[PDB]
Amino acid sequence: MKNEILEFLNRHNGGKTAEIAEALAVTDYQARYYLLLLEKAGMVQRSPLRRGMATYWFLKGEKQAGQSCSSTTLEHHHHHH
Repeated sequence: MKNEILEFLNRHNGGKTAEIAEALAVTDYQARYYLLLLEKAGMVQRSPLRRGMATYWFLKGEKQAGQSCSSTTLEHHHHHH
């Protein structure tokens, strides 16, 4: 169930793959394979954990981190207007 993995990362944030599996206690093997498939869509992200042994996977940071209101109110509505 990928929904449990994404919803889980929402409440928390930052956990190795086998660690994320422990949180859901689901199929750690299938859990990790999910973060990868989802990461390809851009709904989740992962970190090259260079200090441990299981990388890291967590929701795509959060939201409003790119389309914040579409940033369509920072160029003056038509100069002079």
